[PDB]
This record gives sequence, structure tokens and C-alpha cells, in this order.
Amino acid sequence: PRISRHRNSSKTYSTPKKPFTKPRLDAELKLCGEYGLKCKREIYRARYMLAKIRRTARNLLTLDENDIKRRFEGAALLRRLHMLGILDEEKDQLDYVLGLRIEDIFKRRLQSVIVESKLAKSVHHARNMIKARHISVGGQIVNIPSYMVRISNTSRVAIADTSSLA
Amino acid sequence: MSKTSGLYTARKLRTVRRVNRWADKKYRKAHLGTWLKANPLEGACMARGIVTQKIGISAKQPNSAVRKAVRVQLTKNSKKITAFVPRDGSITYIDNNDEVLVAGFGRAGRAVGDIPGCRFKVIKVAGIGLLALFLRKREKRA
Amino acid sequence: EITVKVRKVLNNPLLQRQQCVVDVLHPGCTYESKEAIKAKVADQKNIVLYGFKTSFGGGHTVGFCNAYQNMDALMKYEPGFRKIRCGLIEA
Amino acid sequence: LTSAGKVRKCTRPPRGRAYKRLLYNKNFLGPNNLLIR
RNA sequence: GUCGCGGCGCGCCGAGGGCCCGACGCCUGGCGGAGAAUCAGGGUUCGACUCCGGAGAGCGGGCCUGCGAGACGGCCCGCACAUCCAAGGACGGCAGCAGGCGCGGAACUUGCCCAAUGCGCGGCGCGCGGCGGCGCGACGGGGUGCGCGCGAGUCAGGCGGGCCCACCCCGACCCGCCAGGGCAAGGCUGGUGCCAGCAGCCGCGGUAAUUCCAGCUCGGCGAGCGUCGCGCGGCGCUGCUGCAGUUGAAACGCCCGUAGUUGGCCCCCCGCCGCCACGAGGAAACGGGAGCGCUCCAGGCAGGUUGGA
RNA sequence: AUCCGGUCGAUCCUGCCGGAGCGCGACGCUCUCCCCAAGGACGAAGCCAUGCAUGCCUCAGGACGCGGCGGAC
Ligand SMILES: [K+]
Ligand SMILES: [K+]
Ligand SMILES: [K+]
Ligand SMILES: [K+]
Ligand SMILES: [K+]
Ligand SMILES: [K+]
Ligand SMILES: [K+]
Ligand SMILES: [K+]
Ligand SMILES: [K+]
Ligand SMILES: [K+]
Ligand SMILES: [K+]
Ligand SMILES: [K+]
Ligand SMILES: [K+]
Ligand SMILES: [K+]
Ligand SMILES: [K+]
Ligand SMILES: [K+]
Ligand SMILES: [K+]
Ligand SMILES: [K+]
Ligand SMILES: [K+]
Ligand SMILES: [K+]
Ligand SMILES: [K+]
Ligand SMILES: [K+]
Ligand SMILES: [K+]
Ligand SMILES: [K+]
Ligand SMILES: [K+]
Ligand SMILES: [K+]
Ligand SMILES: [K+]
Ligand SMILES: [K+]
Ligand SMILES: [K+]
Ligand SMILES: [K+]
Ligand SMILES: [K+]
Ligand SMILES: [K+]
Ligand SMILES: [K+]
Ligand SMILES: [K+]
Ligand SMILES: [K+]
Ligand SMILES: [K+]
Ligand SMILES: [K+]
Ligand SMILES: [K+]
Ligand SMILES: [K+]
Ligand SMILES: [K+]
Ligand SMILES: [K+]
Ligand SMILES: [K+]
Ligand SMILES: [K+]
Ligand SMILES: [K+]
Ligand SMILES: [K+]
Ligand SMILES: [K+]
Ligand SMILES: [K+]
Ligand SMILES: [K+]
Ligand SMILES: [K+]
Ligand SMILES: [K+]
Ligand SMILES: [K+]
Ligand SMILES: [K+]
Ligand SMILES: [K+]
Ligand SMILES: [K+]
Ligand SMILES: [K+]
Ligand SMILES: [K+]
Ligand SMILES: [K+]
Ligand SMILES: [K+]
Ligand SMILES: [K+]
Ligand SMILES: [K+]
Ligand SMILES: [K+]
Ligand SMILES: [K+]
Ligand SMILES: [K+]
Ligand SMILES: [K+]
Ligand SMILES: [K+]
Ligand SMILES: [K+]
Ligand SMILES: [K+]
Ligand SMILES: [K+]
Ligand SMILES: [K+]
Ligand SMILES: [K+]
Ligand SMILES: [K+]
Ligand SMILES: [K+]
Ligand SMILES: [Mg+2]
Ligand SMILES: [Mg+2]
Ligand SMILES: [Mg+2]
Ligand SMILES: [Mg+2]
Ligand SMILES: [Mg+2]
Ligand SMILES: [Mg+2]
Repeated sequence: PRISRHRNSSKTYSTPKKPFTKPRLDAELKLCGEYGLKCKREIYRARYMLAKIRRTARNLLTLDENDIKRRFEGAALLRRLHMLGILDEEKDQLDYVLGLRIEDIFKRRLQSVIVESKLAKSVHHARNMIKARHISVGGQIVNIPSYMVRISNTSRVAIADTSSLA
Repeated sequence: MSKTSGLYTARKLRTVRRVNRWADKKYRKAHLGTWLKANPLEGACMARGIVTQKIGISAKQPNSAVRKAVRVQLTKNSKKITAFVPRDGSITYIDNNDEVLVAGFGRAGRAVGDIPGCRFKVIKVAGIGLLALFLRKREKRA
Repeated sequence: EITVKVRKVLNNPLLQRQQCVVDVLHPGCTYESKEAIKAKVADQKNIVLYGFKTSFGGGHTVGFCNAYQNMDALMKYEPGFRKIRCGLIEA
Repeated sequence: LTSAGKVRKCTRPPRGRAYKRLLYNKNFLGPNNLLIR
């Protein structure tokens, strides 16, 4: 067989069960307003990634406090959530992995980082400037709007010094 | 308990299930094969044939209308069916020997609405989709 | 162009060669071509540059070097098409 | 079958993110009321 | 006789062997497993094709050579089909790669290379395997602007590549498809007048139609939307978990009774099952899962003393 | 770990019919850029024109031939 038959691939979003439901059909465009979202697949994707960390946490929390699998994956899960900035330092217990939301995932996009840093007038301006290739992340130039910035790479957001803007 | 129990009754709990599944009309309809036989399409999404006559069908008891249909002779097994031509005015695009493509109404071969005896419909005539043909996106030659 | 870094040097005296990996740095400009860095990579006719690639944005390039001492080394231990892109055999 | 098609024979807004932005600002009382238009 | 055991074969002797814990027979639009689809838990359905194992080379058969074949890009014969031929004769096996016919709702080039990966023999050969072409099956990412700069294209040079190109880098120019009565988010003018037509289900239409045909307006998901067929879910309408049996469908007219299923209380500290835990031994891939910024990502196993637990 | 619409003058049920999600194919309409990638399996194990799919090295310029190993993978 050609060697390409052996590559893995996978879907990254889940579509809600009841589509035509007014109350959250409204709070769903509210999110497309408070950030610059092309369509609903980027809310679906955020729900998809929150669901998995929730499922892992419930699996671990069924278990017992002195157990090895807790001692392994709880520490791993908290470390990766803290370094992505989905969870902050003061909450170092697994039971806090349950009370997150989509919004704290959205907070660490570049479009949010540069608006905290005030590098763009707004979020829609931030989007257009992202694709114009004008903002770099620590000396390397990042074309991605959905880019997820570790709080280590979060001090080094700025204009890309090769740009019409220095 | 009106059901058998006890650690050594697995064989009976399986015999009961196997016998009682056939009392469900859907399980029997999808697993007995007599429908797979009686099905004019022989278990497919669609099939083609040649038109043998154009007919009109008088609607069922509450409504009143003359729906439009064609008697189709299937190519793959030489059977007779009737297909409802949808979408106002389309019955003109179905000549007396045409290769037409036939699919279903839904409901796995049950009559729909008020059209008696018809479980199929035509979706393409002479290589052209009838939706676009109605919508003036393609045109039959002459 | 400005910065020319060799890393992971395997002096391999079974094939009479030196393997390194070269990193070219050039903020905004280029390194000209694999014909330019040579001077810094090293004479320079015994140096085989291959497998170079740039990256998004630009500024950095990564490639691989072989250093063959003898001439028959680069006719014996070296592949063919390599030399046809090197101008040597020309066949 | 002679009455076929009787009635038939006798009868740049912005895009994507910005378009959903237009809807966002437009809505945030029916949309297609007879009153508003 | 066989490489060898064996009713494997032959002679003689006996009458055994299987079965409601489903034999035997019939049917299958039956290749098995590793696995995949669905989704609280328990489950349902499919296992064409990537790895492993089996079996075949139009269909019955027979065999030679060799360590190894009942081999079909080896031979011999019967059958069904085709081929050239001066008429006497010879000859084939694409369920190998491309391509043609036919069938069907349904599936691409009659390309270039052995440079990698492996194997053979030995520097070559290899339709393995690779590299381009066709390719909205499907997956992942980014636009159709923001308040004033870009990518999509064009032309040059690198980089890469067996030879070209695609990606990256540097120079100069520069939506659509379905709907708007309810289920279910979204409402005025003209036409038609149980007609034409809509309508998955309720229902609409009888010359003032919230539903047809149109115009305006508004809704939905969105480079993708709609229609058809099937699997899973919805379904506690198959019920082990967990349905129902007075009257809605449903307790055999009764008693006896074998197989089956079930069976009070008691001695603890022995043996033999069941059960619970922990090991040993055997395959990856997939599924999880520790670490790693292919710019992110679907990925891959990278990488800056390492690592793939 | 969710329901909904369809049996009345009105009402509570049983019970099906119909709707709402994911996946696999086929058909229709539509299509800016890049990356990944399946593709004559589906009661026709039907039939095949044309080309290619297996070669590589003891005894004399060399071929040719003999011999050998492989073609059972
Ligand atoms: K009962
Ligand atoms: K019961
Ligand atoms: K019972
Ligand atoms: K028991
Ligand atoms: K039962
Ligand atoms: K014997
Ligand atoms: K005998
Ligand atoms: K006997
Ligand atoms: K049986
Ligand atoms: K079959
Ligand atoms: K079950
Ligand atoms: K389950
Ligand atoms: K389960
Ligand atoms: K279920
Ligand atoms: K279930
Ligand atoms: K396949
Ligand atoms: K196979
Ligand atoms: K297989
Ligand atoms: K295999
Ligand atoms: K195998
Ligand atoms: K095998
Ligand atoms: K096999
Ligand atoms: K075999
Ligand atoms: K056979
Ligand atoms: K044969
Ligand atoms: K045969
Ligand atoms: K044979
Ligand atoms: K044979
Ligand atoms: K076949
Ligand atoms: K075949
Ligand atoms: K080919
Ligand atoms: K055909
Ligand atoms: K056809
Ligand atoms: K090779
Ligand atoms: K090939
Ligand atoms: K520009
Ligand atoms: K350009
Ligand atoms: K420009
Ligand atoms: K410009
Ligand atoms: K447009
Ligand atoms: K309509
Ligand atoms: K239906
Ligand atoms: K309905
Ligand atoms: K009117
Ligand atoms: K069910
Ligand atoms: K259930
Ligand atoms: K009961
Ligand atoms: K009664
Ligand atoms: K009865
Ligand atoms: K009784
Ligand atoms: K009985
Ligand atoms: K009795
Ligand atoms: K009794
Ligand atoms: K008894
Ligand atoms: K018993
Ligand atoms: K029992
Ligand atoms: K018992
Ligand atoms: K008992
Ligand atoms: K046990
Ligand atoms: K293995
Ligand atoms: K359930
Ligand atoms: K209804
Ligand atoms: K009702
Ligand atoms: K009643
Ligand atoms: K009811
Ligand atoms: K086929
Ligand atoms: K075929
Ligand atoms: K086949
Ligand atoms: K089939
Ligand atoms: K041999
Ligand atoms: K052979
Ligand atoms: K072999
Ligand atoms: Mg199987
Ligand atoms: Mg062979
Ligand atoms: Mg051929
Ligand atoms: Mg066909
Ligand atoms: Mg159920
Ligand atoms: Mg195939």
C-alpha cells in the first residue's frame, strides 16, 4: 500500500443536538460579537476541547487521593492547563478543572492577548492586522488568528520588526 | 420475578431474546429478507428506466387534485413502477421513451400524502436534474 | 549571511568526511545562495551543501554539510545526481 | 394532462466575520415585523 | 503407504459413535481476527480493502523440476470461449500496472524513475516501492476587510527536486443552498381560485390563500448546502441493568410429570471446583497516555547532555 | 443521563406514525487560497486489443553460449 494510507486524521468539533433553539442561539451570536468569529465551528471546536479535559477530570476524580494515576495525570493536566493559561496559579487542585468555560479558552488567543496589550484598536482590527502579518510572537512571525499563546511566550508579543509599521 | 434469574440462566436469557425479536415489525422488516426481495429497487438508493406512459392520479379523500406521474420500466430487472413527477409544470419534460432516474419519497417505500399507489419519484430526465430543469439552470435540447 | 553556525559535527574517517548541520541567520535579507555561506562554512570545493530549508516569516535557514578531504572521496563516496547539481561530472 | 403549469405560465452586503458583525450590531422586537418595516 | 502419527488405505473382528447443553439437514447478496460506526452506564450493527492468517489464478483434474510448488507472468488433458493462417497447421489466460468493452446509482493517466525503502543477485534489475497527473468521498487551516494596509494573481532569483513543479524565502507590478402556519429560528403586494400546485406528519387551496406561483423584506448553516438509501441514537417500542399481561395486545380448561432451573438452618482451622487480587508469557498499527511550538492545525516522532516512558 | 407534533365537544392514557443528532455511499446546485488524503469491492471470480510487470554473475576484444543463484519471496 502507498505509505500515505497509514496517516492519522480526526474531526475536532461537535454540533449541538437541537439546532433551532432561541435562548442560546442568541448568546451564541453574542460570542461572535465579543470576539471576531467567522462562524459557529469555532464555538463548536472550543466546546470540543473543553469536553475532553472535563472527561479526563471526571475519570481521575472517580479515583482515590493516594493513587498513581491521579498522581500522574492530575499533575500533568494542571501543568498543561496552567502553562496554556487556561488555569491560573492559585488553583492547584483537580476539582477546579470542572468550573472552567469556553471563555477562558478564548482569552488566550492572540486576538485577545494583543487587545490586553493594546496593540490593536479593537478585536476586528486585531483580526485584520493578524492576517496582514504585522504582529510577531517573540521574533517569529505568526499568521494564525486562532494561535494559542503560552504565558511564557506572552511577554514577547509585539509588531513583527519586518513590517511597514516600524 | 416474571423473568428468569439465577447465575446459570444465560442460555435461557438468550433464547428468549432471540425468539421475541421477530415480534417487532421493524426488526422483522429489516432482517427477514422478504422485503429485500419484494423491493423493486433491490435495496438501493436509486435506479434507472425508460418511460412507457404519462398518467394522472386523482388525489385521496380529503384533498382534490390530479397529480402527475409516469409508468416506468426498470432497466436492471424489467419491472413496472409508477413515479410521481413533482414541481409544477415538469410533466412536459418527460417524453414517451426517456432514460429517467428514480429515487424514493422517504418512509422506506410507503405512500406519502394523498397520492395513491406511488412510492417512487423521478429526479433526472435524459441526464439532466429535474430540480435545475424546473429552476431554468439547464435545458433539454429540442 | 551574518551568522553561520555548524552543529553536531561527526568527524567520520571511514568515509573521509565531516558531517555538520548549518544554521544561516539573516534578519530581513538572505545568505545569497548555497554558493555564498561556503566561505564561512569552510578550500571550499570539498564542501557539499544539501537539504536546506527556510521557515515562515523568514530570518533562519537550516541545512546539512559534508566535508570530503580527498577528491576521489567526492567522486566515490558521494552520490551521482549530487555532482550533476554540483557541476562536476556534468554527465 | 393539459393544465400542467397553468399558474406558472400565467404568473452587496458584507461577508463573513463582518456580516455576523452587522447582525450582532443590528440585533443586539421581531426582525421581520410589519412595524419596523 | 507417508517426512511422519492417525480408518489415511486395505484385510479380518466387534457394534459402536452424535443428539432439546439443539445432533443431522437446509439457507447465506458467509473470508476470520487485530478492528470500525454510534454514545452517561449496560449495549446495538458492520467486519470488501492498510497488519497478521487462510484460499484461488476461466472451471474439473494430473504432474515435472527443485530444500521448498499439486506453481498457472511452468508443462499435460477434458469443457466453455476467443486468435493468426497459403486450409496443411500453430496458439491464449490482466482476481499484476495503466487502458478498453459490458454491467451498474456508483470508482482517475494507455505518465517519469529505481534517487530513497526493501528484496534479488551484486551496481544492476525491480509497474515493490517512489515522484508528478485526474480527484468538493472525506479531513485541517485561512479570506471576501479594517479605517487605510494586505493576499489572490504577473514577472525575476533562490531553496527543493532522479528531471519539473507545489510549500517557504527575497525584488519590482497589483458568497451559495434551503426556508419564513405548527413541530422549528424567520411576515406586505400582485396572480390563481379544491385548478395548477404545496405538503416527511398535522394540514393548505372553493374567485380578502400567514402554506401554491412571484416581488420586497427577514431566518438558518456557510465553500459548502439540499434530496435519496442504510447503520447507530432517539426507544425503558426488545427491557441483564430495565417493559407489559383484571378491563388497552397478552396467564396454557385442569392435575401428574422427565430434561432444565432453583432449593431452609447447622460444624472451621482439611481437600477439590467457582470467585477476588497480584503476577508470568505472547504484535505492531489503532485506542488512550508522558515529553516535543510541523508559524497554529488535521499531524509526525521529533529535537537542543537527549528522547520515542 | 433532555424531548417534541399527529385519535376528543373537551379530558387522562396505551400505542404507533412523523420530527430533531452523528457516520457511510449515490444524485442535484455552487465554488477564492494552502496542507492531508480515499478512489471498478457492493448476488459481472464477466470478457480482454496494446505495451510493460524478473533478472544478476565457471570456462575466451567482446558479445553469444555453457554453467550457477533466483524466479515457491
Ligand atoms: K411481567
Ligand atoms: K417483565
Ligand atoms: K418467564
Ligand atoms: K444457583
Ligand atoms: K419477552
Ligand atoms: K490402521
Ligand atoms: K477396511
Ligand atoms: K466393520
Ligand atoms: K440448530
Ligand atoms: K458475496
Ligand atoms: K441490550
Ligand atoms: K454504552
Ligand atoms: K459498554
Ligand atoms: K440504546
Ligand atoms: K442507550
Ligand atoms: K477502499
Ligand atoms: K487484502
Ligand atoms: K485483510
Ligand atoms: K497485509
Ligand atoms: K499477510
Ligand atoms: K498470508
Ligand atoms: K493473504
Ligand atoms: K492458497
Ligand atoms: K478456483
Ligand atoms: K484457470
Ligand atoms: K480453477
Ligand atoms: K487445476
Ligand atoms: K492441478
Ligand atoms: K475479483
Ligand atoms: K474479478
Ligand atoms: K500507472
Ligand atoms: K451504464
Ligand atoms: K450510465
Ligand atoms: K532504489
Ligand atoms: K507505479
Ligand atoms: K499588498
Ligand atoms: K505577491
Ligand atoms: K498592494
Ligand atoms: K502595495
Ligand atoms: K459575491
Ligand atoms: K414551495
Ligand atoms: K420520513
Ligand atoms: K411531524
Ligand atoms: K387574491
Ligand atoms: K430502540
Ligand atoms: K437507554
Ligand atoms: K410486569
Ligand atoms: K372489553
Ligand atoms: K387475541
Ligand atoms: K394458565
Ligand atoms: K403455552
Ligand atoms: K401441567
Ligand atoms: K406438577
Ligand atoms: K412434580
Ligand atoms: K438439573
Ligand atoms: K431457566
Ligand atoms: K441447579
Ligand atoms: K426453589
Ligand atoms: K476467579
Ligand atoms: K510485530
Ligand atoms: K440512553
Ligand atoms: K402532527
Ligand atoms: K396530539
Ligand atoms: K375517548
Ligand atoms: K397519547
Ligand atoms: K466492479
Ligand atoms: K468487477
Ligand atoms: K469483486
Ligand atoms: K449488497
Ligand atoms: K530455483
Ligand atoms: K519459480
Ligand atoms: K521465494
Ligand atoms: Mg471479519
Ligand atoms: Mg506468479
Ligand atoms: Mg495486457
Ligand atoms: Mg448505471
Ligand atoms: Mg432500547
Ligand atoms: Mg480495488
